[PDB]
This record gives sequence, structure tokens and C-alpha cells, in this order.
Amino acid sequence: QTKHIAQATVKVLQSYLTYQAVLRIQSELGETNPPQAIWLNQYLASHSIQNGETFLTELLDENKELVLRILAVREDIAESVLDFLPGMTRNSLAESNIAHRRHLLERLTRTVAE
Amino acid sequence: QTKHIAQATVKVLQSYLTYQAVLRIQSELGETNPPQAIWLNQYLASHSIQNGETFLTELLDENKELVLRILAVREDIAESVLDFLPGMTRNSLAESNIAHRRHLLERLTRTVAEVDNFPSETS
Repeated sequence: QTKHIAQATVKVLQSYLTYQAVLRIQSELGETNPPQAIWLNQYLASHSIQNGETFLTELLDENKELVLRILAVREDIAESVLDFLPGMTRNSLAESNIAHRRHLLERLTRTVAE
Repeated sequence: QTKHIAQATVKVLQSYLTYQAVLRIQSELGETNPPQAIWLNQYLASHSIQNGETFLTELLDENKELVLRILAVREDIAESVLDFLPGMTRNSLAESNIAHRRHLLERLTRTVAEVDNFPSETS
């Protein structure tokens, strides 16, 4: 179970970083080469980015340059971010738990107080 | 920008982990309380879990105990997995580069044949 969930989570994470990389590049092209910026937007409109790898594999047959730029920027994002995720996520989980627990108590308290 | 991307990535992970927790819980209910297992399943079908936080918040109105069960199991899964993600993601990224590089080489190979046989594609 654990291994399989970890692997599944890594795919989701990588795909999210792929999308994050695509946004950065939408920006960059939104100055440099608007002809390619408009093209990328149209490409996104009809090609899902939910599976980053499938998205990249099909793009590579259509615009290899974009894919390489996406791969490079995704590397920069990954490296700037990966090592913070365990801690930041633990902090967010702890805060989530305290919040739902507080809401849950407010509910029982009202529902017991009358 | 980096901090904002990290913050957003955290929300995505947290929600994914709450989805995973909901599934583990619904399977455990499968033998423990089959009526509650079909109920959770149907609740999942009609309520989006793409934001795990609002999912849990709405669930509170229907079942307080279940929310806590989901939170606790979500912690189990997170602790079992979080520390592996940096390393495994780097491996997965290296593996993606190998696959795309291979694919680029396959395109290059086809272009060399087009050049060698110009304007024909092969032979």
C-alpha cells in the first residue's frame, strides 16, 4: 500500500510541477514571442495537462523546443521547492487538524448548550 | 514566486492525501459497517474532494466521527510518505528526462533519414 501511494503521489506532484512550469513559460512568451504564447494557450485548450508526462510526450512531436524549455523550468521549480514540502505540508496538516477540531467542538457545544 | 508555488503545491498534496485517506477508510468500512461503506462511497460521488479542506468541512454537518477518522488516517498516510517525496520525485524527474531524450533521439533519427534520402522519407 504505502509504496504504491507514494508512487501515485509522486505522479500527481510531478504533473503539478509540469503545469507550474507551463504557466511560467506562458508568462515568458507573453513578452518574448506572443505568436508562440497564443499557440501554447490554444494547445492547452485541447490537450490535458493532468498527466504531465503524456502531455509532454505528445507536445514533443509538435514543438520540441517548448518541451525542452518546460523540462528545464520544471527542474528549477522542483529544486527550489521539493525539500520544503515535507515540513510545509506537516505544518499545514497540523493547522488543518486544529481548525476542523475547533469547528467540530463549536458544533457539539451549540448542539449541547440549547 | 517560489514561496507561492510551494504553498500551492502543499494544498494539492494535502487534498490528494485526504482523498487517499477517504479511500482507505471506505475500504475498512467494507467489512466493519457495509451500510456506512456504501454511504461514504455515494457521498464521495456527489461531493468534490479536489479541495480536501472544504470536503471535510461539509462532511462535518453529516458525520463528525467520520471527519476525525479521515483526519487521523490522513496523518498516517502523510507520515508514511512525506519524507520519501523529495527523493522519489527527483528519481521520477530523472526518469522522465531519459524517456523524453530517447523520444527526441527517435525524431532526430527520422530527420537524418529525411536528409539522407531528401525529399523522400526513407529507403
